Amino acid sequence: VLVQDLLHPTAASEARKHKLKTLVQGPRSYFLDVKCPGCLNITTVFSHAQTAVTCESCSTILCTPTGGKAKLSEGTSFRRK
Amino acid sequence: GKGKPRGLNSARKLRVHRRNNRWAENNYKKRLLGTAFKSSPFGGSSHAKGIVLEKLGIESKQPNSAIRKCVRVQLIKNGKKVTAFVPNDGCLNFVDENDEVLLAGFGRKGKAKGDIPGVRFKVVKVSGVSLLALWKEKKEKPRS
Amino acid sequence: STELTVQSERAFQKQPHIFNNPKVKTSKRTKRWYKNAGLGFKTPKTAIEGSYIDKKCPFTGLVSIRGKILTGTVVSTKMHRTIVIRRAYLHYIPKYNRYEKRHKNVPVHVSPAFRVQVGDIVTVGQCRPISKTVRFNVVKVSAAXXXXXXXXXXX
Amino acid sequence: GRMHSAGKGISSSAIPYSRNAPAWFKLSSESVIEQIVKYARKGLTPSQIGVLLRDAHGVTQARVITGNKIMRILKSNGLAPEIPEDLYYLIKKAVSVRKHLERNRKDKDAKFRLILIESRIHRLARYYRTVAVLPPNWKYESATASALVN
Amino acid sequence: TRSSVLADALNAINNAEKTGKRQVLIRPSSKVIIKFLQVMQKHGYIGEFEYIDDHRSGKIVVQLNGRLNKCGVISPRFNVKIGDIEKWTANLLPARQFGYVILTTSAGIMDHEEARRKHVSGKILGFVY
Amino acid sequence: MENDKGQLVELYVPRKCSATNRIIKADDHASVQINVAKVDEEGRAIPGEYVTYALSGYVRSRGESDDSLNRLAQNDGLLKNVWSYSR
RNA sequence: AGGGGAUCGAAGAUGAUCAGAUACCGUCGUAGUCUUAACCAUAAACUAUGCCGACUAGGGAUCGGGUGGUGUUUUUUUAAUGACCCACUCGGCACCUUACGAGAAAUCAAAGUCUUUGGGUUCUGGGGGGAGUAUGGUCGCAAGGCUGAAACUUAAAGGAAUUG
RNA sequence: GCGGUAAUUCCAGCUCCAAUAGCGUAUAUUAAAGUUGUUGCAGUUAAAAAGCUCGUAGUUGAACUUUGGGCCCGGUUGGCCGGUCGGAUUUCCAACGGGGCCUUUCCUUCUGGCUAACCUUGAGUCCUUGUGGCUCUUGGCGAACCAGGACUUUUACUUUGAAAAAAUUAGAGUGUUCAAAGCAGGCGUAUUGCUCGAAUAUAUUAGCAUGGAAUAAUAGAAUAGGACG
RNA sequence: GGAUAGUGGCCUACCAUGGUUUCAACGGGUAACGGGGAAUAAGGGUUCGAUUCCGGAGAGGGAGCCUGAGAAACGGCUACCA
Ligand SMILES: [Zn+2]
Repeated sequence: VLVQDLLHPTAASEARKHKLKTLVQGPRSYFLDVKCPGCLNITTVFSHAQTAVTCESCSTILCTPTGGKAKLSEGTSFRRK
Repeated sequence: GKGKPRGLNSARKLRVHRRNNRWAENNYKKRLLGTAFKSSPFGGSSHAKGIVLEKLGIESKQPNSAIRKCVRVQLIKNGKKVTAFVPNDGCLNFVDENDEVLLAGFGRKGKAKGDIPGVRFKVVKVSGVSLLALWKEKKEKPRS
Repeated sequence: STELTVQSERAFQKQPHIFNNPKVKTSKRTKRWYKNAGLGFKTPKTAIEGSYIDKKCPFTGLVSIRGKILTGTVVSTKMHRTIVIRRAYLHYIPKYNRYEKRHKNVPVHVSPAFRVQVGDIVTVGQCRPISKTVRFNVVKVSAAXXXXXXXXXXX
Repeated sequence: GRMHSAGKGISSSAIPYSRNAPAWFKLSSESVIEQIVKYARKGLTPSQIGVLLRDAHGVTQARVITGNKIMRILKSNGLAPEIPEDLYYLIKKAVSVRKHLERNRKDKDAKFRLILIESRIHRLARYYRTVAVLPPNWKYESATASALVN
Repeated sequence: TRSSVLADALNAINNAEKTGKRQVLIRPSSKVIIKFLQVMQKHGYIGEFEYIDDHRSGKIVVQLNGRLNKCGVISPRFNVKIGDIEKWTANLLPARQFGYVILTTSAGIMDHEEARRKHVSGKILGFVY
Repeated sequence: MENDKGQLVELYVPRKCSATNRIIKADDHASVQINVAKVDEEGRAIPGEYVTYALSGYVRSRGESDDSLNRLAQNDGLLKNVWSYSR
């Protein structure tokens, strides 16, 4: 304060603020491949559903949406990127 | 920006809004509406001359306590009637009723002068000669 | 404006003196007269191809384009062979140092050599008085119909 | 801003600097564009379709993998609707609201909200009509509004 | 809504100067702002600024020294008829010997002085001292 | 502030804060001057030798003089780590 | 214009009181108060503070949404749910402390960034009284609403603070 | 605000002050007046935010599209010298602009009328070891604007200029003895003329003419009813 | 078409239904002839201009017209009102 680095802000507190208030804005939403042992085939899913996503060929379930991120369907697993 | 449209094209709004606001300037409202010609006992003229109707003695406003000698005058130009003070000491002596005095303002534009209520005018030239030359001793009152 | 009939008045509609002889066998029927107003205003194809008469037509009539040459937006097309255009402008007021929006509606004669509608920015040239309020004549339709076909429907 | 309320909230979508990529993305434009038009035949709005393709499918944004925006795809394959999406849903709401009022005229608030919704409608359509996509005559009236949806 | 960005940026630089800071996060950015700042550093009331590129309208980071009292914008970009530049500088400039009025001419966004030499004129942007 | 044929005129070329470059004038009794001893090898601190700083009244009141010391008197050499220009 | 009419209660009638007491106080109680259908369009309708935008300072709360935790508490077998804790961030109704700054002051996160005077835009005001009066116009069933002068008079009116 | 018996304001004496062939007064006007506020007012409590929201006219309205580099040409100050009989110009040399360049880069476009301009050169040289210099016709620059055909997105803004009665005004010269004025006048050979003037400027909006191409509008190819050939 | 010295709803005949307007039409006011100009000096303004220069209008009011190159003249005529 009175002097700092606007061009180079510490990642420690660049990740506390808002998605639009950062140095150059961007999303806090990740994509993840999601798998259920019912099938041998995984499914790409967005972390904030809105739409209750269904699986591959097994019409079972994957996620039911919420106020933000999607709750996952218990007996499943997931991996980012 | 406190209201006033600052745009490069709002000239009309600004001059109009001017006129509008200008009407709350007393001397301007007066100068346009007429007043000086409508109202006002003179013609808007600097002076006006009339006939003395009766010699008056006005009790003066507070906290002053005396009697201020004036005359009621009926202007020759327009027949309006106006009570006007006679300045200096005496000088209500020089007048008499039924004469021909020349009246002027009291340097206030309307507005009664001192403690003289409702008197906005004064004597400046009675019977033809100046009231001053009469109160000193220069000139003397014409014929009758 | 005009359209159809051409000969549609109590008096015969003929261009002055432009005589053609019935003895003289013809394929053109009536011999036609035209010119060019000058000032690089290309005398339009429809003026020479035309069949109308208009003696107030700058290209095929007996008037002359001279003086001021102006342009404006078309606000009115109702009166026959004459329209009303609105030239806008800004007036500089020094006291407030600002320009204020103003306009003027010039009445201008339009030859049946044009196809003017309301909106077509247009270029007119001063002439003689031809009427009570007419001192100009349309001499170039700069616009078109303002992308009017662009607003259509489906398929 | 926010017009018909002085509610100054901020709640959008922060777009990545990555106008290209996802880099972790295989497939092609082929697949996902077929997805778009097919879902369009299924009868979904560009917003709906975008959300769907963004969740169940692997499309962060369907403007980058395919150099064209969804509604433009729909227009391209001849799937565009009578009026744009936003004007449609505005009008639709206005119609349901109106019905609510004609079910009880004692609700002043409802009349307020109807005035507002309709003002919004008229402004919008004035824009659309400025840009040739709403026919130069097109206007909203209730007595053709309740028909306009169907 | 944001009426004139140049105004905002200049107010940001100014509040920066006053508050005691040396760095100014200004947003958004545009060619006009750039040229302004460019004729600002050319006479050295600021250090150097860095255009950071969000893929939208932009950002700028102005490192200033503190030689600047106050810079401003004449928002109604009035037209200046070569005789009127004298009047404007006379208006908002602390003295003849320094401080410069900056304006937009058909010869570019230049200070009153360069404008005087080049013998060009136009609308007015603001001022620096 | 010189005159005609060169030559200095106008007395008094005032101080200046090291932190803000804001001019320091007479009635600002809130300003300050900080003398740092220029010490020598192992222990001793040479008198008649100071790293002298100046911090104007504004900053002193704002309470940035501390941070302006960690700023100035460290990249002037006489402190290590402590303050990072990135925040 | 119907309904309804408990309650309390302009009017009015009364018992008191005071010199007087058409009041204050008590008793009676019309209208009103509730309501549906239509009017009316004014309140100190007040934060006595136009709206949109940017910037300028630290703090503990709390409302609403979200995020982050091998945090507490609930046990069914470890969870899952649910409340609580801490952190962080949006948008709130608020306070606290300070003053860079502002004001005539009281005070003010604006009432700040404003003679170093220009982001955008709407509105109103120009000494006091006359007077929200007169006149015209429009609205209303009415009461009244909007629009709204002048003649004349006047050296003050008024604001905030201090000591008495 | 003074006067109701010691009146620094009244009636006078005396003295004194300001202005001076003039001074008072009444009315109006301008300044004062940032009390009309574009510059530049004010509106919590002193005058003054419409009870509230919509919303047409009006005012206003995010950012982005030829940015950057290299080469020449000649005009004006200003700097050490002077090459001189107060002022002259080369170049040593920075400063400050303007003209044309080539960088994927219409300038309306054909059809020749003009070519001044050079990648040209034809013998070389007056002459500093020569790219310092230009007289000099034959393969060889389009714009330098012509005359004629053929077509052109519209603006605001600014620039220079033309067109612009005199009196007025700002202002140069001239000693009406001075001044306000006037445009006179000044010189010998004053017995047979000599001669300088009677300037310049403002002349702001609109029309014309032109240089600019930022700022700010505008129009364009999406049912391609597009672009060139 | 007629009329003019000639353009023109200038007038007539037919025909059409158009023309200005909150970017303020139309109407009212003016103790309003317009301009060159003038008064007031930071600037921006404000106020003024019947009046020696230019342009217009009238010759108590109105209309009409003779003469003539030119007048709807008035130190011209004609009629009406005062
Ligand atoms: Zn599955």
